[PDB]
Amino acid sequence: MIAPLILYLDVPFTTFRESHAREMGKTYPVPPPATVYGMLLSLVGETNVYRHCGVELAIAMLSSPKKSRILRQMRRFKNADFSHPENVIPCYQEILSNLKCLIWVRSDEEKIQPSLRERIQLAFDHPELVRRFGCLFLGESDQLIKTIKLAREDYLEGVRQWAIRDNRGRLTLPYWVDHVGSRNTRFLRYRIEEMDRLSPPDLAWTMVQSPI
Amino acid sequence: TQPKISLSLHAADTTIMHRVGMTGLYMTLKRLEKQYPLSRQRGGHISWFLTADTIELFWEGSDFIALSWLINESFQLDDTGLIHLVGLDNDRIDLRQKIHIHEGICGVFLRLNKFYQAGEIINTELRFEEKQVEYQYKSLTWYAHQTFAEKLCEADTQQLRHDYIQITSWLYLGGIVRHARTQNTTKLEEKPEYALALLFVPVVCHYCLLHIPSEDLKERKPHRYLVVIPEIKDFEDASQRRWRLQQLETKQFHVSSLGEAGLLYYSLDDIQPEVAYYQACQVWLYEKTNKASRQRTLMSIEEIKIDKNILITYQQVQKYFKTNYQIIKYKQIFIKVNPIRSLIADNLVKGIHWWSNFWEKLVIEDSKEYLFNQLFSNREGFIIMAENSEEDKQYLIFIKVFQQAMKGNFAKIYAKTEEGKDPPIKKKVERLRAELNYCYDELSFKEYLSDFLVRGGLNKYFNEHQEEIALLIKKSPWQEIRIWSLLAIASYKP
Amino acid sequence: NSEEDKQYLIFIKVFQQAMKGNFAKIYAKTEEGKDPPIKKKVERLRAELNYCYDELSFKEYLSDFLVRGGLNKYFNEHQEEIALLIKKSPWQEIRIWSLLAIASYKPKD
Amino acid sequence: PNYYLYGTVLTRYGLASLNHDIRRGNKTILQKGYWNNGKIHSFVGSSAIRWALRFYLQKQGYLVNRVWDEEEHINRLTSEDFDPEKFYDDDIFGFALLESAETEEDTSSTPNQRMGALGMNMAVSLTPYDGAVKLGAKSGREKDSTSLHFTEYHATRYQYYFGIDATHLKDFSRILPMIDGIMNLPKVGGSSNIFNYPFCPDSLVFQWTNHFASYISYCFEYCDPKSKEAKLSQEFIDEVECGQIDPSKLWIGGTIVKDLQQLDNFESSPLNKAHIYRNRNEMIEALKTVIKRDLGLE
Amino acid sequence: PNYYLYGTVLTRYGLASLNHDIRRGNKTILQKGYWNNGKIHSFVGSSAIRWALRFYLQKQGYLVNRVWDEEEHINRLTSEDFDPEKFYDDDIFGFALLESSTPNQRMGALGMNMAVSLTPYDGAVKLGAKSGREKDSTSLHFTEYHATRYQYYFGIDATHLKDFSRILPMIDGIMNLPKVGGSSNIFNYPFCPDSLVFQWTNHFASYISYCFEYCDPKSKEAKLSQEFIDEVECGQIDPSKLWIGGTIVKDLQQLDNFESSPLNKAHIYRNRNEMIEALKTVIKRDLGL
Repeated sequence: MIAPLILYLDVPFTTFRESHAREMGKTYPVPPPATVYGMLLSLVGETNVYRHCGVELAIAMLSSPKKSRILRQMRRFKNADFSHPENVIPCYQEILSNLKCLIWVRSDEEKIQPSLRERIQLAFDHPELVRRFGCLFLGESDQLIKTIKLAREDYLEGVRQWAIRDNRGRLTLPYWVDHVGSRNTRFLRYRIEEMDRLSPPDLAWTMVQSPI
Repeated sequence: TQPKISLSLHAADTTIMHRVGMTGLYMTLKRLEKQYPLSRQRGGHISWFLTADTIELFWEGSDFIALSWLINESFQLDDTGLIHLVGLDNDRIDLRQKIHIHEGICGVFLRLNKFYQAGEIINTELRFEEKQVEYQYKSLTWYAHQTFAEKLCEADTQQLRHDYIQITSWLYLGGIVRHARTQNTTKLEEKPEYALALLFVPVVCHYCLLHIPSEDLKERKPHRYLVVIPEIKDFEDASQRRWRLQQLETKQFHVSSLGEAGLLYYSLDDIQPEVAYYQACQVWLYEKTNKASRQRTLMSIEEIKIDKNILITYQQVQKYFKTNYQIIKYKQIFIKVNPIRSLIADNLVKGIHWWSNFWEKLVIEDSKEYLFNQLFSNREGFIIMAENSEEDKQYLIFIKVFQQAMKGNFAKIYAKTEEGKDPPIKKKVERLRAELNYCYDELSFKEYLSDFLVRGGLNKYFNEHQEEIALLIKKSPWQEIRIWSLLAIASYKP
Repeated sequence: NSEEDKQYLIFIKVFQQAMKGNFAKIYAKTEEGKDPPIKKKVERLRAELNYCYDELSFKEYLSDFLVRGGLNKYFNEHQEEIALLIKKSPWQEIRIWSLLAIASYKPKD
Repeated sequence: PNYYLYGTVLTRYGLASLNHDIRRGNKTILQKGYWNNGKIHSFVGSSAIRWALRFYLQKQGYLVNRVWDEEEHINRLTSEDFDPEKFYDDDIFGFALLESAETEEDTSSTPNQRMGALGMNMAVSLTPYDGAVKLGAKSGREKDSTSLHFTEYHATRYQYYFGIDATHLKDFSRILPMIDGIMNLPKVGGSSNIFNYPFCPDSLVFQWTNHFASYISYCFEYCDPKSKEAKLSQEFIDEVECGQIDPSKLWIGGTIVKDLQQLDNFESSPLNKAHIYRNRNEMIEALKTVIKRDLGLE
Repeated sequence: PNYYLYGTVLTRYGLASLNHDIRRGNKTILQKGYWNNGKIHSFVGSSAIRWALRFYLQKQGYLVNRVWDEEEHINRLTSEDFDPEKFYDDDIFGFALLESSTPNQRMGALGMNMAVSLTPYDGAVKLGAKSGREKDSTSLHFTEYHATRYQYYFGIDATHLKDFSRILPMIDGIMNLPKVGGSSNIFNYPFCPDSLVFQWTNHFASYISYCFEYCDPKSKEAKLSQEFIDEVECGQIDPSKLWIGGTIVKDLQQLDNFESSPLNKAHIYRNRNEMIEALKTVIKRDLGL
């Protein structure tokens, strides 16, 4: 079977807000599979979210990022008048600094050709043939990606912090996100086990599927 | 038969709040089973099967009747109007701690009058040290936890809903509707069983009061609330931990550091040498944005992971450092917290040295030697912490050198000043602290410290450790040396 | 230990030996009485070191004191290193090192 | 063919108290967080720089939907229905409507939203933050409260990273005013009364390329706190030498040009074939000529 | 158009104690912190210079909302409602009414930065003691002083002014600054400018902030920084918008190849009054006064 694609990520700042963290901007320690899937769709310029259902992603943390809080005068739709003072609320947002990680992309379970792995490989092969809009980012639109590149299993040849699907794990990362409410959001429990093991273990793979 | 509601810690779709809610439901079910041994006594013949990590509920007839019975028995109100959670052993807990828990729940979960109907302001005067202090709390007549059973079941068929239930911030902390103009749609939705778990959440979580040291305790009473939400490893373990935490005095729940609060949740835990101890919890800070704020707002969430060493160090700190003072004025119990304990607990939580931020938090931010005077009261705790330090004995050698130098410097003037003219240790120590505060960079501080060491006369400790202490002074940052000089002043034995 | 640390320790030992020589000279000159003072000598040395106000005066005093010390075997073994350290380093740091050597001094039993 | 303009810009050295955090007693806390090597650096939010660019566009004609009322210190909307084809503000910075939050698709038909063509990371201090505060006692014998305040400041340089998808712009010619605003940035929100900190760049590494990725986000760093030399990062030079980041697509200007030229072997280094101008105006003119040629703005 | 007046102004050499912070015990500590290349410099707050400008406006007879009583040492407001249209101080420095029709705040045309000592702080202190053998707890004390020149950076948004003609009194006050809050009884430090680098341009960018440097770490030399000179040479700073006046003019004129440098064609005046007159003529022509 074709070897899974490997991407090296380096984002100076990230915000993977929690699904239930609406009063305060609490962030996940590791990018959720849904956020990575959306980033890959943006990278290949695919607006439809159901197009690449079935792709499996594995995330390996190259280092533990530090969590910091920043104040922000975030806006909201509370009053009909745009200039009303009620539309601006001060709230904290937790960010992660100097995030480096390796992303494994495996597209065996996709039923629509070309697969996401092939699309990413073709986009990296001929960047001038990619038809997309906006700037690539991970998390919030202002959090641009510093380095995204094709890498091998030993890009830093160091020790890797894998995200393992453990039913007793701490983190509850979503692989599908409902941006309106929380009905269609689907969750999975993960843990961060320290293990170089260059290649992802079997439990480190998460398949992105529709909530149906 | 087939359980109508099944809850497990192993479910992949649960978060920390969901697991805390299942733990609270487990505790409430244990207490109810003790209260109602026979299932026929319970309304709707509701029965449960509780395991280490699973909860299953069986009942007969209409779901609404059984759920209403369970919820009404779980959340109650006594004659005085306080929140009566049968999950907690309310006989064992005293009136003051019950009032504390009720106020914490009303200020954190029931922030909004839309979810509680308030009664009269009940005033009670309980005597304490031959003084009757009047506690004044807002009694309640109803809260949404009591009647959420209607929201759990369908209006017409009176059966458990088969769809998601839209919840609000009173159920899930932080589950705010960001855009008020989209109140119908942009609302967090949960399954009915997880809604029941979120209903039972408040039983397990514990509430601590945060004291800001910049403002004087007398000049303003505390209002910031800290919610300690533990990470559940087992229903029995967390239940035992909460029922053990029921032992703590109300004055211990006032902290100045989240670390303290967090560690305080696990302070009573027994450490087993053969078992690898590991616990985690989250501390949520609720604070009014402005003075005229109607309700508290979630400001920060801090995750605390504690191991065996951290728990042992915090237990030693609690045992040896001064406890919280209970200053009692007119109809008000002002609980004076220990800043040293809070700072050490925060430093332990952050994984840094226990003396990391002693200077700018003890001398710089001290108004009238209020924090400075507590150093000589916590001298014994300082000595214990230095002696039982996990590493860095070279700086303890430096402590000995500086204490010898201080002895020499003080003895010079004390020999110069005759009886009656001899000033107390307080004035000389204050002058030394001011001179240490004078230093602004490495050169000035090292010059002053070296001159002080020379003026201290012969220093045997320096002589025995010439190379080590010399290298330590030359290489170490001057701020760390100043902090260690401060805590050597604190632990100075005349 | 880095080379800077080694030179710093050698300078401390040099200053301690110089103080040994000066105090032996005082002992020989002041044999009369119950015992020549020792604490007073240290106070005198501290006062004279603190008297220095600029680089030239302090280095003149330091060289004078070092020579008055005597043989100073640690200076015998390290001409170039210690000489360059004295010539180059700021006089305030050298005063700090000298006072540290004063504090860490053991009188001969 | 997509065309992106990425750029890392370094600001001049000066005393800054720009963004600030929630106050604590008399202290107005500068907002800060962890960065390289775990040290704490003072931050400037991305929304601050976006607001500065918005105000620059408003200040020089350039019809904008989101007009900032200077008298009332409030933001006003000229048209409730955002029109990116007419307003520079909506075209560049994007917008979000009420219906955008209660639906999953981007249409509801007029567009429900627009991702801004410009995205900028938050500005961070090139030097780790050390606790520095200022006294604020107000004149007068009547010493009541609201006096003796403390303001945290930071005397370093700030660097931030931005990226614009020029193709995503409704009007391709709108990128030139945005570049002019980036160089002629009026003021990033802060205590300009007490700490006037000009945010005009003094060192740039721009990249006009069709690649979706640019590994030049934060190329300025010297660390060694309480200093302002601000050398180019070693990893950026290493990545330039490796083969990625085509030097012909790089545009370097400012005071860093002198340091780059003073380096040995620079005449044979792969960094030499990059567009390097000491004068920022000359480099910007050449880059805008290239941009107009590539985008067909001529 | 949108015109801004940016300027870096250097003060004379003298002994200064204008920036005492919270005192530590006996000795009065002057405000200081880290600066260029890691050495500690003494800072004079920009609020001091703003207060000095306000006092200049009050003394010169201009209509000022906040009147300062010299005999009472208190501040009084002529009108409780701030009116930037009528009062010079409200128009220039802005206001912010924070208490439970007219706007409640103003951004203020004048923007100033903190004054920084050109020379790093050595650590000089001065002992003071009350005369008399009857000595008590308040008998002797220490005060920190600094022998240096202070430089500060300011910026004016001329278009932001409610009345455009009010910029000229601000320039006059900058060149005729009254006492800047300090210890005038024992450390009388005149804050009048002795070296200016002004920029009157319609572009928002300024490259003249803190453009003065020292030749020796402990000396009264005050040479122009090499970065500013290089930015003039490369053409970043338009010489026609540069205004250099004061004692730095002599050092600039003694520079080699000065007649061929682009710095030559800048407005350079040894006399600061002539430079101010020319700059004010240019400003009046540009603003249509």
